[PDB]
Amino acid sequence: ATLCLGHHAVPNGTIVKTITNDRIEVTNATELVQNSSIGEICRLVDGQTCDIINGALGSPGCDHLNGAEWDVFIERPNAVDTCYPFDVPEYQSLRSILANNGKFEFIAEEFQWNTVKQNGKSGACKRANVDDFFNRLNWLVKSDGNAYPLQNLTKINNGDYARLYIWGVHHPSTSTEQTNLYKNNPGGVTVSTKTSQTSVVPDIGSRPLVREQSGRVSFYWTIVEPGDLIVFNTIGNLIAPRGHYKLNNQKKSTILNTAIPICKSECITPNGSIPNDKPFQNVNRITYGACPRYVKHSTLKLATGMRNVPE
Amino acid sequence: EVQLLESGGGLVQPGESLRVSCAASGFTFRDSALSWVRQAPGKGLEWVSAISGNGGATYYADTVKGRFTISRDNSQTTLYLQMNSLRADDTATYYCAKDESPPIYNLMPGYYSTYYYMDVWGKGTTVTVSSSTKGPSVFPLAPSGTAALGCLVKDYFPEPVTVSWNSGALTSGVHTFPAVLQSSGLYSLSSVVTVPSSSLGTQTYICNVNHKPSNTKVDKRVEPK
Amino acid sequence: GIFGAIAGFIENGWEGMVDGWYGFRHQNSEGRGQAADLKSTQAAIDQINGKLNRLIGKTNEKFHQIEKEFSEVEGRIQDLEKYVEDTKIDLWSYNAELLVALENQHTIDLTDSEMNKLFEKTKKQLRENAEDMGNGCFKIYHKCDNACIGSIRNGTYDHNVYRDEALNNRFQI
Amino acid sequence: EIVMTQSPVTLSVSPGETATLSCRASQSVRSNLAWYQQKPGQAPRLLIYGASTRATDIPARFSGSGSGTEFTLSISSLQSDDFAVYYCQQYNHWLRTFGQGTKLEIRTVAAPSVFIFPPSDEQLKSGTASVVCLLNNFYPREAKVQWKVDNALQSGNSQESVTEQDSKDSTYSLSSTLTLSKADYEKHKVYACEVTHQGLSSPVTKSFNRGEC
Repeated sequence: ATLCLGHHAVPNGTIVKTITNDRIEVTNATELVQNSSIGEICRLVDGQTCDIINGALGSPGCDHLNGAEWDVFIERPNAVDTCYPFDVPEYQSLRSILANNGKFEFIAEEFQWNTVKQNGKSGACKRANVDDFFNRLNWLVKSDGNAYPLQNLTKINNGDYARLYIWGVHHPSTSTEQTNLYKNNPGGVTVSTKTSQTSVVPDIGSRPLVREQSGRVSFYWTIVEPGDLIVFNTIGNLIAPRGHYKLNNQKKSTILNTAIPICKSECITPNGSIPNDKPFQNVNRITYGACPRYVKHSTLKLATGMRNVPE
Repeated sequence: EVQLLESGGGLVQPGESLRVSCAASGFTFRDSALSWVRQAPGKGLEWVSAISGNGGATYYADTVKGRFTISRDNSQTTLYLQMNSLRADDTATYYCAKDESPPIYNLMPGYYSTYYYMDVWGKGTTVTVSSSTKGPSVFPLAPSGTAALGCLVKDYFPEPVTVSWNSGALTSGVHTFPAVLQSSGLYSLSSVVTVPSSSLGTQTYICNVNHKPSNTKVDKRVEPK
Repeated sequence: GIFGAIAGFIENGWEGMVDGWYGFRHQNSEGRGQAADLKSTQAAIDQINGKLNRLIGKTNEKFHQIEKEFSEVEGRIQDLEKYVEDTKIDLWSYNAELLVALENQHTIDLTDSEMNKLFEKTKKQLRENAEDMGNGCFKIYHKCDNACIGSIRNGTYDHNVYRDEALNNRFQI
Repeated sequence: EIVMTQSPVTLSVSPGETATLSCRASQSVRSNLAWYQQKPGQAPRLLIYGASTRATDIPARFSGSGSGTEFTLSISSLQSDDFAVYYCQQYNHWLRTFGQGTKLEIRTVAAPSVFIFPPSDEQLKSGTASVVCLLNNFYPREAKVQWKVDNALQSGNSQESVTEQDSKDSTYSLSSTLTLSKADYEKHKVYACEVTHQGLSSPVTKSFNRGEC
């Protein structure tokens, strides 16, 4: 009799690399490099028409962001301004701090402003056809008695968390607008803690017309640690805070600017979430979560069967 | 539908053998693995063994490493487990459980993927290993706006017993407690009901106790005394 | 492979064997047959699954890191951030390349090894009752019906039963 | 050969709140880890496998996480029917092991209503006397019963058991049985059950005098 020993083979073999050979066919292999994303980021908070900065200021249309908490803030390219024209001298730094902090927890505070009128509004910032303003900000103007006395107010921090105060300075278009709004000319703001300060002198002049306004507001911020305190000092043009945002001690979040629409996935890339079954990935060097490691190869086949020897 | 049914079991003297069947019905083509898991009332789960393809398992827990042996009959689609040299601690509710693995493993469809999680569990068969069956004595817990009365069902073996009231016409307010095991090795349980005090005198309360293992059946009228 | 069975003294694989990775083909008085060997098949599969278990579904969590794309020229610090990331990627790309080349060489060698073990085990079973024809086939020097072939495949073959018949056939003129 | 320890043995969580469970495991384990929801009188049901991947058509409130050694299981929105026991298994050592088990509870503190039952004359004729103390419909589960016979604390001659949490009112009940010989029972007069429970400002005693009613 005859007894033959043997092994299987397949018609559809796969080429793999080994130590001694660039191209050897095995019966089966599996891919070790993840090369695709489904194009969506599967805790996300969609800013929709509000970028993270008007979100923080509380512009019209941003109320849906109140109380929001996120791992990744999704900021949209088609976001638009809906309020009084503004700029932020260190724009990208403020945007970083808000995004990294990862929540909009606002704590209202009562500021005992003196003599001056509060809650100034504007046609550039309409809410349901009524003149309005940033709902986190408080536009101070002169009294009906044409008075704007020096403001001198203090907020002490003996909570157990650092406070973020966002405040601004208004730049009128003309001397008339300056006096009509704040009496005094020039205005001036100084905001300070024990160890830091910011001082701003308004700059009067014509800027391009935006929503019917030639003036601008420049926004600033102050962080107040526990055991520190903040002092607001003004003879005009202050856009006052209505309180502060809470800062997490540990800041672990970030922001992603994309038009891609919003599932469950542990690994996030700017291209979208990717499966993490594979040890490596070729999608993006930027990742968040339990992710395969980024490599330069587009493919890496691991043999999962014997050498394929047909005939 | 992927349900399986466990048949067999019962009372056996320590040192004897007993095999339990598991009719694997439904979606299972029976090229996938199957497992046995036992649990004694009063204890948690414990994996017993597993089977794969043909004779690839050979997978037994250290408690039964030299006693239990796992058979598979794909022609009749039934999983077996020959439990030889049974000891006292082998008394448990043996569950037959499906086995699933991540699709990345299990290269050849028949053989064993060394990473399984059980998804579809069975009804379970209770196996008691001890030395005799005994029916209960039933004693009244007599009531003495709301009154409580009941029946004590004492000194029976094995579990379970069933208790109803007034042939199942009385449900509201009934609590039948888990049995406790006495030092004699017999069980005792109570069943109680709360009723209006005003009903004692007009209304008869009878507890109906059934202990199928000894085919014993007792109705006990519970009267105020 | 380093053992010289697969793509070696075994001329080619069997496409018609779809119930196992290794197996037996026989020819006797009752016909020609094929049967898979489950133990050697499972031994190879278990080792490959062991490799997969080390590589599949074990990624590591990273959260806040450094920036890796830049919109403005900054010089020194940005040069450093870019260089750090480029260094890291090249070192991981190396690790990945070597891992696959090494595992694959080993997978091809372990599968060749399992084939060789099965052949060697079978050879010892047959004792003086058969001769190796050099192509993975044994010439069995006695009548061996289906049950006899089956006994060889399942390790119950008793060589003493056939030894006299076999020796007379082997050693003659 | 690879022990699994769940923590704690039992937890009390109000319905709606998130209940986080623990599954600490000696030696590394990541690839395979399965959670189960074994309701009383039923077979276990698969919830999560691997570590975080939940089973098919199970609610999204069941969340899974963990790596290597420490593993957690959080139930987002809790329901009254989640009073089951939860377990966790592991790979591999060619020998899968299960966890010890974590009992999950679901109300306002409620003192037990306490009843004491003398032995029946029928039982006494058979030579034994069971005195039963019932603690009905209380919450939380922790309760203590002490038996006194002519004011002497009994030890070693009682057994008790406690019902599962009642679906209808989220309470527990407890039955304790003091067992005496007939001869002993007839030698003493006052039989008392003393109950301690959070809902009672002072322990409550129910008693009877043998041969009086």
